[PDB]
Amino acid sequence: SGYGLPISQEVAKELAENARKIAAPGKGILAADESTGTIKKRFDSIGVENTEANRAFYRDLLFSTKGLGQYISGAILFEETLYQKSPSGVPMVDLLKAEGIIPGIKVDKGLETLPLTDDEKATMGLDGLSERCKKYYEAGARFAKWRAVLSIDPAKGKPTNLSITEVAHGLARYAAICQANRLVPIVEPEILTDGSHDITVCAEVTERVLAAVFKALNDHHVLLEGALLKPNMVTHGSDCPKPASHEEIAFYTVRSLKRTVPPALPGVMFLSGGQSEEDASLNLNEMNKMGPHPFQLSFSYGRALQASCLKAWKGVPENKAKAQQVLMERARANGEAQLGKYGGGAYVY
Amino acid sequence: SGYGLPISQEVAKELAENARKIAAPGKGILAADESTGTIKKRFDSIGVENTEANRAFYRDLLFSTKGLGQYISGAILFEETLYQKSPSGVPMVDLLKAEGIIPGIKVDKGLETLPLTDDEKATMGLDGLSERCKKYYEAGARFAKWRAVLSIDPAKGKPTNLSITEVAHGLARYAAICQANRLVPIVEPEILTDGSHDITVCAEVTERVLAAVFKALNDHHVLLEGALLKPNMVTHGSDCPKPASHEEIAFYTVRSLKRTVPPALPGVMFLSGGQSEEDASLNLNEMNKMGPHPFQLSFSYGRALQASCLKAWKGVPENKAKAQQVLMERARANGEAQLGKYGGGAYVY
Amino acid sequence: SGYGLPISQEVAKELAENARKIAAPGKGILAADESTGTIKKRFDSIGVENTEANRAFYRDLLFSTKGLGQYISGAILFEETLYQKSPSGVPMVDLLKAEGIIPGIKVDKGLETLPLTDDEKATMGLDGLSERCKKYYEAGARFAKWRAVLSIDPAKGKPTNLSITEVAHGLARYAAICQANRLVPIVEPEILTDGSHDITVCAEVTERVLAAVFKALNDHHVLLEGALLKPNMVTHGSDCPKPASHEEIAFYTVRSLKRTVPPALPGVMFLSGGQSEEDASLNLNEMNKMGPHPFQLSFSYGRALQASCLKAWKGVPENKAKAQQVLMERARANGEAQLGKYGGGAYVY
Amino acid sequence: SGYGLPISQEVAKELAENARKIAAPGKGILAADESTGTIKKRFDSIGVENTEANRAFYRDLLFSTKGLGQYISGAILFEETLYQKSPSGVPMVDLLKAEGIIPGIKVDKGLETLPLTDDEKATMGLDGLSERCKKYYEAGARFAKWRAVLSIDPAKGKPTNLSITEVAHGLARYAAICQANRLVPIVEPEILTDGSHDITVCAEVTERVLAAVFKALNDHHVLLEGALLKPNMVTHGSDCPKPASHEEIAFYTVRSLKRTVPPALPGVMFLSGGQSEEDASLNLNEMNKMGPHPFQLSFSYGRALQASCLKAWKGVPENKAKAQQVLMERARANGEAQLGKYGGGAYVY
Repeated sequence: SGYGLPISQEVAKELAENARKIAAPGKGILAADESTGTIKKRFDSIGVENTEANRAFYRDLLFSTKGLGQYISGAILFEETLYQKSPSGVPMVDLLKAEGIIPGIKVDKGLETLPLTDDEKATMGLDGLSERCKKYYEAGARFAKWRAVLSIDPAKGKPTNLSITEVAHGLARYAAICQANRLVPIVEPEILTDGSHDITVCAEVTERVLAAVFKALNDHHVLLEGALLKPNMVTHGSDCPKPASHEEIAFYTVRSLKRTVPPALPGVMFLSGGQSEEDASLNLNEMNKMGPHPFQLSFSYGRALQASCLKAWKGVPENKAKAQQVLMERARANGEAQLGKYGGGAYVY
Repeated sequence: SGYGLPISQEVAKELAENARKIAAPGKGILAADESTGTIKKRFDSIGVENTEANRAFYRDLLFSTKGLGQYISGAILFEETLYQKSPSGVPMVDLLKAEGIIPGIKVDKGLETLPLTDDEKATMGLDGLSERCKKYYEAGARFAKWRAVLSIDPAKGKPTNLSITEVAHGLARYAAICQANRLVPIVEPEILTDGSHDITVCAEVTERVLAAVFKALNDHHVLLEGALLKPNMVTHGSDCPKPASHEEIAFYTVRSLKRTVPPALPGVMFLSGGQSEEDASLNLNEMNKMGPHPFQLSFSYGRALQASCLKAWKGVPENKAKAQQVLMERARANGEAQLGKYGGGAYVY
Repeated sequence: SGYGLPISQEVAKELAENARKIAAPGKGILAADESTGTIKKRFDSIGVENTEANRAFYRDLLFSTKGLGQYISGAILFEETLYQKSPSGVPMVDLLKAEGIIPGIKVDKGLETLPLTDDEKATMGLDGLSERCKKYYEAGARFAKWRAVLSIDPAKGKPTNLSITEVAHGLARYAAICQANRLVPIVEPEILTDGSHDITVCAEVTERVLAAVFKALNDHHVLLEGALLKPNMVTHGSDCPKPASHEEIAFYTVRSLKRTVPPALPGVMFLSGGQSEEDASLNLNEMNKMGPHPFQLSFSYGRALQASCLKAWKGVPENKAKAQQVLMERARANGEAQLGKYGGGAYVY
Repeated sequence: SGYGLPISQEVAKELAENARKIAAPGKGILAADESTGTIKKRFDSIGVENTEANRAFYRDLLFSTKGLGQYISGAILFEETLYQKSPSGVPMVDLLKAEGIIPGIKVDKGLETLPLTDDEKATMGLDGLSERCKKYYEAGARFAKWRAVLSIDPAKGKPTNLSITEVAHGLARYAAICQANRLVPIVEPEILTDGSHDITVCAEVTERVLAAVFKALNDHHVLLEGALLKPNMVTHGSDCPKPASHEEIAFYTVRSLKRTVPPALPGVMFLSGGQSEEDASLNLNEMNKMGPHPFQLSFSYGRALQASCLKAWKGVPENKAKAQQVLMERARANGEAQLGKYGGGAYVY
């Protein structure tokens, strides 16, 4: 013998069914799982102090947007928010349920430097993860998220073998623990845009990473039918003075995925990773003009769904409606991009 | 740096174009590349002595079948045949060209036991391979084939890690050498049916092997767009008294491929591996009733295309026509199976 | 680039110096790091309820044994004990320091089943490990311990690839984190004796595991000069009716280590793993009759140093002296075994 | 199950016994296995045309040196020479036997670029290797040699993962095939000195390579007791204007070996790799001043044993005696260096 025991068919069915619901046509994920420190930065942008009350107000503003569920299949939550009530006393999860949005929960405990690397990062959080997953399921979560980070630096040989090995190991362990507890795992191996590297460099690294990730997922007996991928798009580095064309980004991104991602995976939900709201919509749209694809190409956007929303809000309560309006504009934009039907707003081997 | 140099776009284009031609809808591969010893066994079945003249007569009988190219996109040849003339003096390759059938060449040098394994096999042939590929291209070949073999034996822990590692390493090296010489590599990791194991055991092993193979292909910078896979179907062991249903075989085979094979690969061309001619047609057909698929599911059949052909021939020259007729019946059967339109002849996680 | 940054020479020096102190000739480790649940079992053997007071009494009994430091270079502590005072109010660490015994700290958070394995175990504890190490160093600890566990079961293919991969990954991460915080890591990949397998089976598995472990240590930039190995001895399974001869155990154990352990490692400190006190002494002694060795072969014994000590104590305070006497008898026995000079008490390829 | 079958104890004994004979104290290997093209270069240095007669004359000059066997335990031969007779009609092997020098045979078929690498090399020769080994054993050979080559180029990320993986795979396959045929395999993963890299860079790469090599040897069931390592010394790059001190080279070389080479290996026989004759002697000597070591540190020198010999010969027959004299001077020099008793001639973590 020596292979993986059979997964529970009942569990597997649930996972696969929820994965497909999350990767529904014309829909994608709202990533609102900013940790206390990450949300601080977001609020700093608009001059708002990071109070529990303000966070509760803002997350309520997002999830109580009437009709949001037309374009948003799931919303990733930070632990605080999962157990939080809106200023009016409605549980955040109940707001989600009312729009038919599936709650998801971020479950990693952040980044820690790998000893004797040049500030390359391991993702922590496996300790107690299985128990946390059980509690989170009971609280209403049906999918999870775990963020690993890799840097490109040709001069420094980044990402190093150790980085890739660690990222893949952590993601596989996390994914398998999640599925054991009936949670669909979002696998997020984010290759940062930092640097002045070319898009073809990003393509090469993305391919190497994903090849490593999916081998590890297989090694750890992860059910691809009941999982999702949240990868970077393939782009120039953020220091490159010329943002690649949307066609170019679409071509290399799709290429990189098709070269590495087995098609049993139901959905690829891109992180926006610093892209403007409009680039993130156009790039996705351009990919889905190239369909049909073996898996759903959609979105799991944080900044690219909230940037204008935050700036419309400004911390002013009376700006709630206008803020919710702009969130809808962008949710609709990206839902349409999923179908390759977004008009726009305000082979290489 | 440290990544693979860019492939020649001109070479890549050729490979990708020829791979897609081979995996054309409604068409598949005739595997007529039996070595001298393997063809002996085939001829023994029908009481024919293995002479060069008889081999030339038989291969001519196959390739000169009028209208064969309607269902056969490519034909795998043994070296002898590639440089051989029909009894009438027509080069074998010219017969192929006349039907628009792409010539392919088997390039491995057979099997050798891995030291200190229980008769597990390495595939030999890398030495001189690159030079052979150049000559073969010039002779008209545009794709190649390399057969690796794995056994299932739960009691003996077969296939062992060493077996899988060796198979994958050899296949990747061979594939990359082929593409460097403008030949599309057929990657054949055959898991033998030997034993009384269940279909679910075959599924598990097939998944492990293919995961290992495609990781290795990626490591060796193989262009999936310009390659083909020739895997076993997922079936019960040959000693199991109950042949699995065609639906069951179709389901687990497709599942195993979708769980491991990135969709940039243009085609999966199944070996028939001992299956009757009709099972091989029905099983393929059942898979393509489940389409559309991310890659072409087709055939690269040896025995399942020739079994009745040989028995109709019997070594009798005057039986040439009848023999060619039956080959057409089966070529048509499998071409139709490719499209899921074969009528028949005479979710589990 | 892409390799590991240079370790701090000052840190490295400290680690290497302390590793050599721990693996001092004629000395070894007292493993007194039983968790709350493990010590319960030990106390159950002698009918003593697991109170904090009784644990403090017992650990004091051990560490306050006059002259213990002659044979004991280091003592592994559970967190509780590291921050604990004897019944008389003397800090446990001060008892150790008074005998010149180096304090060590167990830092793993125990075992958790790997999903979809047959109850194979991952070791948890990386989360927060680096911070814990800093605190532990400040409390006086200079080395750490992390226990991974593997099972042999030929019928079930245990240990599986996933088990070995996980064990090695966890050990390497833990080791590197430890060294970053100036703590010598004891690497403990314990292959359980459970089962009726032969000693030659144990030898094969031990070799495979250690090969995997030391490759991983190298991958993670662990300094072998500043680390220690705590492996199982190579023995028959615990269900085998015939305990192997001490010569046999010595031969295969040494063989397995020399086949896999690079000699920059200063010390191999065996776990006793269920062996009687006398077998553990005789087996070690027999190994060091075969010296000189490329590394120190010594002991890190829990049960094999305390078994008679506990039974002499019986929870009776007045039995303290007698209990301390027997601990000395065994500490001396194993110190002498380290030098191959123990008299006894009451080539295969 | 799933592990390696037991090696033949009779075969293993022979291999281990011959490995120890080759790595005898005060002795080392004469590497006279230059291929036709490599010997051309050597002869070009002294203005001698590469005729079969001249090659036979020169190899006779080497092996017929009276008393050579005092310092030379084995001599590596090219196939031609193994089946060659001296100008006087004495078989080359009989000259060796007369001095009690063990014949060895180079068995690789040279280097071939790995596709899509920057001219990184695979070693070819596995095809037919097992059969060649049988013939070579019968001809008198008792050990074999296989040369793999790696380059250091930080800017190009050399050696790449593919290079290391290939080198290790080829060496392991070759080693296991050799032992199956009763031949001790010399494992030669030569890291070229090309470049201006530092000695610490060489140390890091050497460690990575050897870690990979010995993991692969273990995976392929190679008997370390019956094998030898032929590694580069750890030195500055050949373009560095400052040759490292002999102490420095000795320290880092020993360090790199002790960090990666399990001590069951009987001998490390260094290649001279472009070093002057005197540096090669002094560097080895300096290492053996640091003894005792867990394995024999000795030599397998080609150029560093023949450089002056060739220049003394000049192709002039009458210079045979003088040429043989200088070969003895150097054989004695390196034999003494093996024991750390060579006078000279004309901790960092």
